Amino acid sequence: NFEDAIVISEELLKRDFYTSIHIERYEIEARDTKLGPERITRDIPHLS
Amino acid sequence: RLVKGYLEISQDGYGFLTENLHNLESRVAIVSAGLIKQYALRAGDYVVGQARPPRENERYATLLKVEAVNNLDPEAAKNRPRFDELTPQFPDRQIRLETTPDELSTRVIDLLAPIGRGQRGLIVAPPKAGKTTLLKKIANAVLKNEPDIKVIV
Ligand SMILES: Nc1ncnc2c1ncn2[C@@H]1O[C@H](COP(=O)(O)OP(=O)(O)O)[C@@H](O)[C@H]1O
Ligand SMILES: [Mg+2]
Repeated sequence: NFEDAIVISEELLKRDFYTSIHIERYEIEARDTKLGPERITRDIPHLS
Repeated sequence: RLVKGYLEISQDGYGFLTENLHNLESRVAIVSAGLIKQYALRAGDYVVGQARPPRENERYATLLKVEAVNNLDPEAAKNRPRFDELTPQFPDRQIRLETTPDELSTRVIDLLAPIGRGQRGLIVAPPKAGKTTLLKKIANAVLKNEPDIKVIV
């Protein structure tokens, strides 16, 4: 507790006492490039 | 649990065991690149081995152990001359032909083109010239004259 630092005992983590669910919303797309449409596929050609 | 098939090595160093349909099947057995490396297996190799049901998150049964490769024990796989390295020669073992339902055809073929082992032969005919029926006769005749020869059609 230096300037406005807060010191917490462990119990509030042992108890389900401060938590929330964070939701992440990713997104992608396939395009049809004049070089060739970008297939959404499972293939990683090279190695693994 | 036992499985069998023909080895098809993927680009990633692992392979699958296939059935007669010669394609990807749901029942193909995974073969790790490891087993391939120890047993020096190669594409088209016939592998028989005890397998297990695939684990959770596994889609294909896995070959726990290799028992026989090409109907023989795996050891010979490590030490054998590669097929590409085999010395080619002329067909030195004639295969004489006969099929009971048409011995005319087989005997004429023998009088026209005797067949040996290692033969690179061809029958040339327009459409509807018996080429298919002739091939049928040859299949039947080989399955009577040379049962020892693995007859693949
Ligand atoms: N040795 C034979 N005896 C009787 N019929 C034959 C014989 N060879 C060919 N044929 C007839 O010719 C047709 C074409 O023969 P096939 O070789 O099977 O087809 P294709 O030569 O067009 O591939 C068949 O319908 C068959 O009845
Ligand atoms: Mg035909």
